[PDB]
Amino acid sequence: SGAIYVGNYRVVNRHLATHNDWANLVWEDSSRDLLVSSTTAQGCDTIARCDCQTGVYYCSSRRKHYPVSFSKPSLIFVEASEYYPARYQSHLMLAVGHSEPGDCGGILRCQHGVVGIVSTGGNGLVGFADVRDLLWLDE
Ligand SMILES: CSc1ccc(N2CCCC2=O)cc1NC(=O)N1CCC[C@H](C(N)=O)C1
Ligand SMILES: [Zn+2]
Repeated sequence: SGAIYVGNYRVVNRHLATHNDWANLVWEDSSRDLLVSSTTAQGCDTIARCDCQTGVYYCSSRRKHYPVSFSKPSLIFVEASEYYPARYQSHLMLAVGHSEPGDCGGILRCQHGVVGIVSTGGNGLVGFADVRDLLWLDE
């Protein structure tokens, strides 16, 4: 679990969005596993606007933060799950690191701000949905 709170927006994994997220929907994209909903309170987070490929992510299954080197956002094949059929997920960044399904929503940050959230994983892999291209989150 986990979300980004920026301005009057809440960014979550689309597969974990709540009834309230869908009732306050701003934008969603199944191909990215992202959903953004509106909030009444002002958020606590800053979004990075950069090309960093190193950062730190929070891993809830270890209660710890880990440093990572990650690939640039790209189209990556993701096997079928209870949430989605087998498909290519876009704007995904992979890295070597521990993750389990419940880790989705953990934030990845670089020195500039929030880069993205945990969205996929594998045997010693962790994948993050990028949010740096969503310029409208800042306005
Ligand atoms: C952090 S998610 C994760 C982490 C570890 C694993 N494991 C750990 C060992 C074997 C294995 O595959 C499996 C996942 N699940 C996973 O990637 N998905 C399920 C939720 C929806 C995701 C999507 N964006 O399509 C895909
Ligand atoms: Zn950065």
